[PDB]
Amino acid sequence: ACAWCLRGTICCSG
Amino acid sequence: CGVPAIQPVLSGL
Amino acid sequence: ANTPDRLQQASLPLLSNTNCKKYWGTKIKDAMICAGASGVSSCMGDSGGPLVCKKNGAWTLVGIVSWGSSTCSTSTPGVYARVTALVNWVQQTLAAN
Amino acid sequence: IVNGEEAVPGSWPWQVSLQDKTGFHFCGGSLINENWVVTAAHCGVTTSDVVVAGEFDQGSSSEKIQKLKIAKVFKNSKYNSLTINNDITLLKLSTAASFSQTVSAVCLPSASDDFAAGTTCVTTGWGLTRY
Repeated sequence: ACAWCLRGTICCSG
Repeated sequence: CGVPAIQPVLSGL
Repeated sequence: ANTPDRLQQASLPLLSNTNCKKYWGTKIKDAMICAGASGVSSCMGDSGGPLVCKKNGAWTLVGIVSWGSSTCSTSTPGVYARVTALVNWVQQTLAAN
Repeated sequence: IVNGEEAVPGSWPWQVSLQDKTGFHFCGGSLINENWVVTAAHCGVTTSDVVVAGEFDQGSSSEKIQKLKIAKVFKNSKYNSLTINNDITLLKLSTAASFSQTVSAVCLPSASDDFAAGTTCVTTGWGLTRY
Protein backbone atom coordinates (compact mmCIF):
# COMPACT_ATOMS: atom_id res chain seq x y z
CA ALA A 1 0.00 0.00 0.00
CA CYS A 2 1.61 3.26 -1.21
CA ALA A 3 1.05 6.47 -3.26
CA TRP A 4 1.04 6.12 -7.04
CA CYS A 5 3.52 8.98 -7.72
CA LEU A 6 6.96 8.68 -9.35
CA ARG A 7 9.32 11.00 -7.43
CA GLY A 8 9.31 11.09 -3.63
CA THR A 9 9.21 9.33 -0.27
CA ILE A 10 5.43 8.46 -0.13
CA CYS A 11 5.68 6.99 -3.68
CA CYS A 12 5.96 3.23 -4.24
CA SER A 13 9.63 2.15 -4.45
CA GLY A 14 10.68 5.79 -3.81
CA CYS B 1 -17.74 21.39 -19.18
CA GLY B 2 -17.61 17.64 -19.79
CA VAL B 3 -18.33 17.41 -23.56
CA PRO B 4 -15.08 17.20 -25.65
CA ALA B 5 -15.00 18.55 -29.23
CA ILE B 6 -13.35 15.20 -30.14
CA GLN B 7 -15.52 12.26 -29.04
CA PRO B 8 -13.70 9.57 -27.08
CA VAL B 9 -13.90 5.91 -28.30
CA LEU B 10 -13.64 3.02 -25.81
CA SER B 11 -13.31 -0.79 -26.27
CA GLY B 12 -16.71 -2.35 -25.47
CA LEU B 13 -18.62 0.93 -25.12
CA ALA C 1 8.54 -1.27 -16.96
CA ASN C 2 8.75 2.22 -18.41
CA THR C 3 6.40 5.10 -19.22
CA PRO C 4 4.02 5.08 -22.22
CA ASP C 5 4.73 8.08 -24.52
CA ARG C 6 1.06 8.23 -25.54
CA LEU C 7 -1.99 8.85 -23.29
CA GLN C 8 -3.74 5.74 -21.92
CA GLN C 9 -7.41 5.22 -20.84
CA ALA C 10 -9.28 2.34 -19.12
CA SER C 11 -12.89 1.47 -18.07
CA LEU C 12 -13.64 0.31 -14.50
CA PRO C 13 -16.54 -0.15 -11.98
CA LEU C 14 -17.06 1.77 -8.71
CA LEU C 15 -17.21 -0.20 -5.45
CA SER C 16 -19.21 0.46 -2.27
CA ASN C 17 -17.14 1.38 0.80
CA THR C 18 -18.43 -1.92 2.28
CA ASN C 19 -16.82 -4.16 -0.38
CA CYS C 20 -13.67 -1.99 -0.67
CA LYS C 21 -13.22 -2.67 3.05
CA LYS C 22 -13.00 -6.42 2.36
CA TYR C 23 -9.57 -5.71 0.74
CA TRP C 24 -8.31 -2.57 2.56
CA GLY C 25 -10.10 -2.55 5.96
CA THR C 26 -9.69 0.53 8.17
CA LYS C 27 -7.50 2.44 5.70
CA ILE C 28 -10.71 3.44 3.90
CA LYS C 29 -11.92 6.87 5.11
CA ASP C 30 -15.08 8.92 4.36
CA ALA C 31 -13.22 11.14 1.81
CA MET C 32 -12.14 8.11 -0.28
CA ILE C 33 -13.74 6.06 -3.10
CA CYS C 34 -12.56 2.83 -4.77
CA ALA C 35 -12.79 1.57 -8.39
CA GLY C 36 -11.21 -1.38 -10.23
CA ALA C 37 -10.60 -5.02 -9.19
CA SER C 38 -11.77 -5.78 -12.76
CA GLY C 39 -8.60 -6.63 -14.74
CA VAL C 40 -7.13 -3.08 -14.96
CA SER C 41 -5.31 -0.66 -12.61
CA SER C 42 -3.86 2.83 -12.24
CA CYS C 43 -0.10 2.81 -11.54
CA MET C 44 2.85 5.06 -10.62
CA GLY C 45 2.79 8.26 -12.68
CA ASP C 46 -1.06 8.45 -12.84
CA SER C 47 -1.33 10.26 -9.40
CA GLY C 48 -3.39 13.48 -9.44
CA GLY C 49 -5.27 12.69 -12.68
CA PRO C 50 -9.04 12.08 -13.20
CA LEU C 51 -11.64 9.39 -12.67
CA VAL C 52 -14.82 10.43 -14.53
CA CYS C 53 -18.47 9.27 -14.68
CA LYS C 54 -21.47 10.48 -16.72
CA LYS C 55 -24.01 12.76 -15.01
CA ASN C 56 -26.83 14.24 -17.07
CA GLY C 57 -24.73 13.09 -20.04
CA ALA C 58 -21.59 15.11 -19.09
CA TRP C 59 -18.23 13.72 -17.95
CA THR C 60 -17.88 14.65 -14.25
CA LEU C 61 -14.95 14.50 -11.80
CA VAL C 62 -15.79 11.75 -9.28
CA GLY C 63 -12.24 10.80 -8.19
CA ILE C 64 -8.55 11.87 -8.12
CA VAL C 65 -5.88 9.14 -8.56
CA SER C 66 -4.50 8.66 -5.04
CA TRP C 67 -3.03 5.32 -3.84
CA GLY C 68 -3.24 1.52 -4.01
CA SER C 69 -1.22 -1.78 -4.32
CA SER C 70 2.61 -1.54 -4.60
CA THR C 71 2.62 -3.98 -7.57
CA CYS C 72 -0.41 -2.43 -9.36
CA SER C 73 -2.31 -5.76 -9.08
CA THR C 74 -5.33 -5.88 -11.42
CA SER C 75 -7.18 -8.02 -8.83
CA THR C 76 -7.13 -5.25 -6.18
CA PRO C 77 -9.25 -2.01 -6.27
CA GLY C 78 -7.62 1.40 -6.53
CA VAL C 79 -8.23 4.28 -4.13
CA TYR C 80 -9.22 7.81 -5.20
CA ALA C 81 -10.03 11.10 -3.39
CA ARG C 82 -13.83 11.53 -3.22
CA VAL C 83 -14.62 14.92 -4.94
CA THR C 84 -18.28 15.06 -3.63
CA ALA C 85 -16.98 15.18 -0.01
CA LEU C 86 -14.44 17.88 -0.91
CA VAL C 87 -16.28 20.04 -3.44
CA ASN C 88 -17.59 22.71 -0.99
CA TRP C 89 -13.98 23.34 0.04
CA VAL C 90 -13.10 23.79 -3.66
CA GLN C 91 -15.97 26.33 -3.92
CA GLN C 92 -14.98 28.39 -0.84
CA THR C 93 -11.39 28.60 -2.12
CA LEU C 94 -12.22 29.74 -5.66
CA ALA C 95 -14.71 32.27 -4.25
CA ALA C 96 -12.15 33.92 -1.92
CA ASN C 97 -9.09 33.89 -4.21
CA ILE D 1 -2.34 2.27 -16.49
CA VAL D 2 -1.94 -1.54 -16.55
CA ASN D 3 -4.04 -3.26 -19.32
CA GLY D 4 -5.58 -0.08 -20.79
CA GLU D 5 -5.39 1.31 -24.31
CA GLU D 6 -4.23 4.32 -26.31
CA ALA D 7 -6.76 7.19 -26.28
CA VAL D 8 -8.14 8.91 -29.37
CA PRO D 9 -5.78 11.97 -29.62
CA GLY D 10 -7.33 15.10 -28.02
CA SER D 11 -10.37 13.29 -26.59
CA TRP D 12 -9.61 13.98 -22.89
CA PRO D 13 -9.00 17.76 -23.22
CA TRP D 14 -8.83 18.40 -19.46
CA GLN D 15 -5.88 16.02 -18.87
CA VAL D 16 -2.70 17.91 -17.96
CA SER D 17 0.90 16.85 -17.26
CA LEU D 18 2.76 18.36 -14.30
CA GLN D 19 6.53 18.68 -14.97
CA ASP D 20 9.68 20.14 -13.41
CA LYS D 21 11.96 22.61 -15.21
CA THR D 22 13.98 19.90 -16.99
CA GLY D 23 10.69 18.63 -18.48
CA PHE D 24 10.31 15.52 -16.28
CA HIS D 25 6.64 14.40 -15.78
CA PHE D 26 5.82 13.54 -12.13
CA CYS D 27 1.98 13.73 -11.80
CA GLY D 28 -1.31 14.49 -13.59
CA GLY D 29 -4.17 16.94 -12.92
CA SER D 30 -7.49 18.26 -14.32
CA LEU D 31 -8.53 21.71 -15.65
CA ILE D 32 -11.79 23.07 -14.14
CA ASN D 33 -11.71 26.50 -15.86
CA GLU D 34 -9.25 28.85 -17.58
CA ASN D 35 -7.46 29.60 -14.27
CA TRP D 36 -7.58 26.52 -12.02
CA VAL D 37 -6.33 22.90 -11.89
CA VAL D 38 -7.27 20.13 -9.44
CA THR D 39 -4.61 17.54 -8.46
CA ALA D 40 -3.56 15.45 -5.42
CA ALA D 41 -1.88 16.86 -2.27
CA HIS D 42 0.80 14.11 -2.11
CA CYS D 43 2.23 15.30 -5.47
CA GLY D 44 3.90 18.27 -3.68
CA VAL D 45 3.57 20.79 -6.53
CA THR D 46 5.19 24.18 -5.79
CA THR D 47 5.53 27.43 -7.83
CA SER D 48 8.69 26.00 -9.41
CA ASP D 49 6.77 23.49 -11.56
CA VAL D 50 5.00 23.77 -14.93
CA VAL D 51 1.46 22.89 -16.12
CA VAL D 52 1.43 21.31 -19.61
CA ALA D 53 -1.94 21.15 -21.42
CA GLY D 54 -2.92 19.96 -24.90
CA GLU D 55 -0.35 17.15 -25.16
CA PHE D 56 -0.80 13.59 -26.46
CA ASP D 57 2.62 12.10 -27.30
CA GLN D 58 5.35 12.97 -24.80
CA GLY D 59 8.03 11.80 -27.25
CA SER D 60 7.07 14.06 -30.20
CA SER D 61 6.52 17.71 -31.21
CA SER D 62 3.52 17.18 -33.52
CA GLU D 63 1.30 18.96 -30.95
CA LYS D 64 0.36 22.54 -30.00
CA ILE D 65 1.00 22.42 -26.25
CA GLN D 66 0.57 25.19 -23.67
CA LYS D 67 3.14 25.51 -20.87
CA LEU D 68 1.46 27.36 -18.02
CA LYS D 69 2.97 28.90 -14.87
CA ILE D 70 1.63 28.48 -11.35
CA ALA D 71 0.60 31.59 -9.32
CA LYS D 72 -0.18 29.80 -6.02
CA VAL D 73 -0.69 26.38 -4.40
CA PHE D 74 -3.61 25.65 -2.04
CA LYS D 75 -3.09 22.40 -0.14
CA ASN D 76 -6.05 21.10 1.89
CA SER D 77 -5.26 21.76 5.55
CA LYS D 78 -6.92 18.49 6.64
CA TYR D 79 -4.48 16.52 4.45
CA ASN D 80 -2.91 13.73 6.46
CA SER D 81 0.25 12.18 5.03
CA LEU D 82 -0.01 9.08 7.25
CA THR D 83 -3.55 8.08 6.16
CA ILE D 84 -3.34 9.80 2.74
CA ASN D 85 -6.70 11.42 3.62
CA ASN D 86 -8.15 14.66 2.16
CA ASP D 87 -5.70 14.27 -0.77
CA ILE D 88 -6.66 17.35 -2.80
CA THR D 89 -4.75 20.45 -3.94
CA LEU D 90 -5.75 23.43 -6.11
CA LEU D 91 -3.43 25.25 -8.54
CA LYS D 92 -4.14 28.84 -9.58
CA LEU D 93 -2.47 29.67 -12.89
CA SER D 94 -0.58 32.94 -13.35
CA THR D 95 -1.31 32.75 -17.11
CA ALA D 96 -4.77 31.58 -18.25
CA ALA D 97 -5.21 28.61 -20.59
CA SER D 98 -6.95 29.46 -23.86
CA PHE D 99 -9.71 26.92 -24.50
CA SER D 100 -9.82 25.19 -27.89
CA GLN D 101 -10.49 21.89 -29.67
CA THR D 102 -7.90 20.07 -27.48
CA VAL D 103 -8.03 22.14 -24.23
CA SER D 104 -11.08 22.66 -21.97
CA ALA D 105 -12.76 21.75 -18.67
CA VAL D 106 -14.28 18.81 -16.76
CA CYS D 107 -17.52 19.32 -14.76
CA LEU D 108 -17.51 19.41 -10.94
CA PRO D 109 -20.36 17.57 -9.12
CA SER D 110 -22.75 18.81 -6.44
CA ALA D 111 -21.95 17.59 -2.91
CA SER D 112 -25.36 15.87 -3.09
CA ASP D 113 -24.90 13.82 -6.32
CA ASP D 114 -25.08 10.02 -6.11
CA PHE D 115 -22.82 7.74 -8.12
CA ALA D 116 -24.08 4.21 -7.52
CA ALA D 117 -21.84 1.19 -6.86
CA GLY D 118 -21.28 -0.71 -10.13
CA THR D 119 -21.41 2.27 -12.53
CA THR D 120 -18.83 2.05 -15.34
CA CYS D 121 -16.46 5.07 -15.13
CA VAL D 122 -13.09 5.89 -16.84
CA THR D 123 -9.49 6.82 -15.79
CA THR D 124 -6.63 8.39 -17.84
CA GLY D 125 -2.85 9.03 -17.50
CA TRP D 126 0.78 8.44 -18.58
CA GLY D 127 1.77 6.07 -15.73
CA LEU D 128 3.60 2.68 -15.83
CA THR D 129 1.98 -0.04 -17.99
CA ARG D 130 3.65 -2.78 -15.94
CA TYR D 131 5.43 -3.07 -12.57
